[PDB]
Amino acid sequence: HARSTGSYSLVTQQPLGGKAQFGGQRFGEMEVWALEAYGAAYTLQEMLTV
Amino acid sequence: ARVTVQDAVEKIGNRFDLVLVAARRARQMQVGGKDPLVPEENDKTTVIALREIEEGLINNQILDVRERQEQQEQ
Amino acid sequence: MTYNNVFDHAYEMLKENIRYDDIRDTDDLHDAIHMAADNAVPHYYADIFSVMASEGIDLEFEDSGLMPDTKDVIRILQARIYEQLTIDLWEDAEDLLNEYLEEV
Amino acid sequence: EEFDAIKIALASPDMIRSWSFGEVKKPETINYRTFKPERDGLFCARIFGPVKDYECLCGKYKRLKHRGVICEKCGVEVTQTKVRRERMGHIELASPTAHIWFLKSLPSRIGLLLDMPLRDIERVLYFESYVVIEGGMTNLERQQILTEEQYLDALEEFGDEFDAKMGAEAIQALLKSMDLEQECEQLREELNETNSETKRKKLTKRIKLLEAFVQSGNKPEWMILTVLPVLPPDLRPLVPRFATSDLNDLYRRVINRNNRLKRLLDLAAPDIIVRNEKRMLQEAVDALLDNGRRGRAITGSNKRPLKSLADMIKGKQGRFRQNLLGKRVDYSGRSVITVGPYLRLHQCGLPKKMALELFKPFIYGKLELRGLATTIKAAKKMVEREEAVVWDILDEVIREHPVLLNRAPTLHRLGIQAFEPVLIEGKAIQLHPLVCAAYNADFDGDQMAVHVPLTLEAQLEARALMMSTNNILSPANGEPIIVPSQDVVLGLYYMTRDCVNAKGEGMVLTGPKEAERLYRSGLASLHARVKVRITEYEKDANGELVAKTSLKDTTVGRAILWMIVPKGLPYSIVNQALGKKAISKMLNTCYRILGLKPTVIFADQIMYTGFAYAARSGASVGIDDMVIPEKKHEIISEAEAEVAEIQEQFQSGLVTAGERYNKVIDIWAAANDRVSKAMMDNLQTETVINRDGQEEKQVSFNSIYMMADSGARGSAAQIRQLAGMRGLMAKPDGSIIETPITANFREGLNVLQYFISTHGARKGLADTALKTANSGYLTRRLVDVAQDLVVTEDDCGTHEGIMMTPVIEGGDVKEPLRDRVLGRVTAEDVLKPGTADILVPRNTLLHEQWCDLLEENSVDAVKVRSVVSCDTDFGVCAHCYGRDLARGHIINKGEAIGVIAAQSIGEPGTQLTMRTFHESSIQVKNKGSIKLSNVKSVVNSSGKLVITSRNTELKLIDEFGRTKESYKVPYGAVLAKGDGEQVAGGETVANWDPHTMPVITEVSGFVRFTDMIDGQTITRQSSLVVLDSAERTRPALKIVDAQGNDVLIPAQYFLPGKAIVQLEDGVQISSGDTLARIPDITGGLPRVADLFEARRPKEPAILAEISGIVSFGKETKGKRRLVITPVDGSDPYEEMIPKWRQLNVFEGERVERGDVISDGPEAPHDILRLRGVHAVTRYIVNEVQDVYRLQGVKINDKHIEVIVRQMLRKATIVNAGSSDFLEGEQVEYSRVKIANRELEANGKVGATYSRDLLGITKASLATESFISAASFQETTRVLTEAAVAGKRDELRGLKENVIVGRLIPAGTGYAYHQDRMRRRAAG
Repeated sequence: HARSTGSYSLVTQQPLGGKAQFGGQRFGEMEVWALEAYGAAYTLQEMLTV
Repeated sequence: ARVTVQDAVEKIGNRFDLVLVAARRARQMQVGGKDPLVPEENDKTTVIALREIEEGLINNQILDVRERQEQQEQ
Repeated sequence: MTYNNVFDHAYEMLKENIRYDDIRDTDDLHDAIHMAADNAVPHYYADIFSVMASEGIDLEFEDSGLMPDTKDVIRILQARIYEQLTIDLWEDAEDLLNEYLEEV
Repeated sequence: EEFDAIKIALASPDMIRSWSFGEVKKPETINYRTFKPERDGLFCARIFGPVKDYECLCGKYKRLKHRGVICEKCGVEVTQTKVRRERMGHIELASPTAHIWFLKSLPSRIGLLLDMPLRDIERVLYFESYVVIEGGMTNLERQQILTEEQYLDALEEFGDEFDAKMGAEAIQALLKSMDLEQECEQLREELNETNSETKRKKLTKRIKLLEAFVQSGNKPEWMILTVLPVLPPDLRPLVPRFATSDLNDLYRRVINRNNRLKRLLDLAAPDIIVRNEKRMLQEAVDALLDNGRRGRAITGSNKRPLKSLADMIKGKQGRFRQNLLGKRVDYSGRSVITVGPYLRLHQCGLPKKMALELFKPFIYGKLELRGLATTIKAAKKMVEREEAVVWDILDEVIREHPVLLNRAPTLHRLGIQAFEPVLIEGKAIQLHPLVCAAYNADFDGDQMAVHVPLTLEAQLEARALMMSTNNILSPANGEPIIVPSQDVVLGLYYMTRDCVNAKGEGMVLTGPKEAERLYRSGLASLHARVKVRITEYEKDANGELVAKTSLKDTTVGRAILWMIVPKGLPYSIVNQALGKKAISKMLNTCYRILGLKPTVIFADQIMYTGFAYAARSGASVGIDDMVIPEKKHEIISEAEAEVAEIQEQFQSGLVTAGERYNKVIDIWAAANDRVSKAMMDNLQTETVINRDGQEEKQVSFNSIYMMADSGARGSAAQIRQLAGMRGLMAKPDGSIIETPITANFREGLNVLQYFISTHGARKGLADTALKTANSGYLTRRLVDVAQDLVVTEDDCGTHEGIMMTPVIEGGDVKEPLRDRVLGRVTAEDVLKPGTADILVPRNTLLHEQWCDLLEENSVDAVKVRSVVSCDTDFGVCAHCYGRDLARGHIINKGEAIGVIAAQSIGEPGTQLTMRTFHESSIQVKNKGSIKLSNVKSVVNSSGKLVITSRNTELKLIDEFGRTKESYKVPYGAVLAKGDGEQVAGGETVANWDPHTMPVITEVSGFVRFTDMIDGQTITRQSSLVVLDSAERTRPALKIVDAQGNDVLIPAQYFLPGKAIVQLEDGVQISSGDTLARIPDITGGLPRVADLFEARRPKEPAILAEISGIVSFGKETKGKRRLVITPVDGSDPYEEMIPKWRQLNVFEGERVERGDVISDGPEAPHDILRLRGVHAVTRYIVNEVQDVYRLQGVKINDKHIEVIVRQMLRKATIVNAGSSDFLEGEQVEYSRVKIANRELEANGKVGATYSRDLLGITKASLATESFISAASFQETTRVLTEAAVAGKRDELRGLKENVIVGRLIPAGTGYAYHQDRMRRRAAG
């Protein structure tokens, strides 16, 4: 599954994932810590806002 | 093409400010101010800026001089 | 016996009852706290007076409705220790309810 | 509109009264008039906004062409999200308001301030006719609780000067009149007046809570909740069904109770029914705010409420409730793993079906710029019809773009790596074979995730900071990284294996011409003992190549790989069999010499030649490849005969059960070791085909021996398990079952033997099933304890160093010194190979040249400019960590060292098998003279010198200057070698058992009176025991010198328990005699989470001072045992021990501040307060490293040391401080105040030093801020304490900038954060 500009839901400002082609793993705190450990976190700031 | 930036780690003493230097170079390379000296073989403007940093023709000091001479000519 | 070992055995029996019952809600946690303070009581009289002699306890209490009216001293002391254990197991099981849900 | 600090507290009610609007009185039903709920009902029309682009709330004015008009029916305006901060519903309701911050949270704000017990706080409701407000002629207390009849009597007797209210608003009538500035000073004077157990237990902390509340600057009258705040429906989740497990149930309950209250207050109802309606209104309101309050048990479905009004901030107590939960990130996907071994380390693949919609706006922008698609609809017609132009744009974009790949379980930092995509037919991504084992993900159906970085700086950090060509030397391990397994090592082992009888033997030929000869015909790859041309380059100057040529004896495949080998490398790494360790050390040498780019290119070429020659090599196993040993059945028959004869003598009656058990263990171990040796020496020399010698030992052509000798994954245990016997292995403990199992995979197994095999397999799977919760929960606490770390200093400047003493035991070193030299930077006191000089100017990096310099010197241990000690008073510095990442540069400021350190602890502990399976002399293995250091030597009359001490250390200078032999002798041993006697190794120097620790006497003379009794201390069937402490329970004192002399002219005479001492009374023996011979679930655990919980040992040790003379009285007294003779006598300080181990404090063990281990391991509380910080730190690091070397997984010492530094929080400072009297104070906040006490030069302002152990779990769940340390916490009890205390956060922690979201101070943006330092301060 993959989704670039797919239809979003109003529940906590995130897509659902089911019933259609919506990709993206649920970005948990472990991958937050993996981005926090190594080089920098501009990728985190640009993927948590826009 | 632009695998490792180890030459800038050897030249410039830090590699974390190197990212800010490379972004400040790449935005000026993609908007305007200087023609690309490296031809577009298979790369974009940020990769050309990173290769120009890897060749050793730009750092924080050269970009500070460039920013001051662009703010002076206005 | 001391207050710390009796309290450790108290929330040990409480967490064993939680692992046996699989309790998630706080309103179902409170009844387990009351049943665990009903459990884990000492039958040695010297240990009962050693809980009253150790630290972390006061003579005056907040509620007087749970204080019985009889000539038995051990019933009044057991009610006071039961109220203190319910309060302390609530205060140190509010975190344990989250800890058990975060273990498994 | 910027922001610097975030402070949450209870604001003034005047802003709520200025925002007083709304009509939420009656619960009218939802009508379908204007496609939305109407006025004065469910979802009343007051606080609505436009549900479409531009509208009114009725079908009225305020079109988009006109702005700034006050509405007719409502009071809303044209603009959005600014009126909504003013139009909120603030209606007065339920004057007996809820005080759940005193109910749900454990401290009480309104209760402890007005001197109100918790039972009265729980009994505010169902009340009995008011509380008397104080006045002029009032007699009773202002907070006196009376009944209804007593309040009626007080009302009819008081009369004048009495103003009271009906409900619980009267307390508010006190709090409106509370201008109190007197009672808190009386309470703090009462707290400083007396100090006992009735003030420590829940009075001191609430007194300090009132002290923090009165000094916060906020008014107590701001705590009055006059109105009920109503959230706007536009900001709440909109629902026009409309009520399906949501807020609407309690919403309509509260509005219905409000309607009943207003109706019975307008119709003048009697007091009982309106009292019932007010208590039902309060039961609605407090359940609307915070559920439970230790009552109102949950029924289940919609008849009982589920989501309250404050349940939006936390609906679930797990991991995803409003605290920045896992958001479904767009421009991403999920993909299935395979492998394509035809691209470089920088190149990878990506499916066509995913990548057609990962770059939609890029293709749209290129179609707009090239001038082919003038509109966006034409761009859709070009993309979603798949014309060749968007295929060319897709080929242009995908060729140069970084794409992140990661795993959905990500417990390493190596999981997120950027690569370059390639259009590959199908819809499954491949994973690069030098990446697959780093993710710890086999090809068993695991699923990866694909991410697309979208900015300039994100692509630059993906191409510069996070890929596989810049993550080398494994910072989670500190060991070699990725050399492949089972294919590349197999191919490079087959093509470089020497063998006799080659086709066309002994050819002289150049380098590349062997590939010319091999490809056509008539040449084998084995090619032993042939000298050909080889060109080897060396480097001696500053990166200068030396052109050399040579004639060397080698094979075909080694000389073909020599072209694959780059210019400057040694030759001795080629002549071996080239197994996995040989390729690993070759990669280590080329990474050490040639840099990073040549070793990446050379590892790429190793991958190329391995997966290109694995097809040429050919692996094959079959029915004849498994070699059956010809001597197997004879060994099985003789072992069965030996076991049968020994069990015949067992049932005869000569052997006990445990003796039969140990005999079964070592005899079946000898049996399957004989089977292993039989299959080995029948497996070696099978091939005898040769030339010119006609008999030669040659490596066999079987595959199993080649995969065993390769050493990639094939070990010796699997080798003896396949062709030999399986063995004897039990389920619970992995024990050896006495039933004979002599099966083989070549024959048919028995039913019960395969049943014991599946016992073992199911027990192993039940042991490996623990790895989920062990790894998922520990790393949570390990990262959450290391959140507030901002590295911001490069000039550290410390004086106290750490003595790096290794854990060296035996002749050969187990943990060497070379791993401790690299990384950290030593202090200014290190020495040359010359004697008594200096080596550093105090700023020198340490790697292989300086490692050789610190190896050739004569020193046992050096001091290190390092962590925790004095900390520069500005962040954590940089010389404590040094270089542990892929780059050899110093880790500078602004890098998250602690987040790397937390994930580098139990990386693959995972409890591999059976919870890591959990002499009678002192034999030496190294030569050198033995010099007794810190050993009380007592001259014995037998001619030897016994050891009457417990500490034993020795420095050895034989080949290296560092020591290689310590051999800590237990207390009470007989040393067979004197002080200064040369030993040759392999000889017992101490003729005493290490399991027994007796007490050797110090003085000769007459025996202390310890006369026997029948059955108390003696056992009769010299060998006449006089004292037994373990049987009676000590009644023993210091013995005399000769007859009756005191011991004042140059510490207690001891005897062990349950022993028969051969020395009787009246024997007059000399000094130095030795007394009698009589003196798994813990080690299987990883032992990491229990140290973070600050665990308690079983028995603590005895602490004393320099005056450490000990003595004992009778057996027992009125107090506890062992009333201490030291301490008390010079300084009044007593200790009480109910029961512990036997006392071992004597004259041989010197007792000072920080006493040695006497009765078990002492807790690190007193060890940190009394011994030191670095001693507890090194002890914790050595214990964790001992557990990890028992497991078999090497970890980093710096990471464990940073974790121990994070365990050092929550100290209690000295009482000579400013508002400080045995208070738990932050350690960093205490060491900020060093300069304030130094400039003022007063000991009353600040304390001297403090350090306490107090738990890492408590330090991780209670931090400086309230946003952080709130994931694994309850949000309400933290927010109420933050609102009462009035504590801000200043936006500095890492978790704070994760949850809120700013320029994070870790990484490349910290300088941008320092731009904020250039923005606020002097900007």
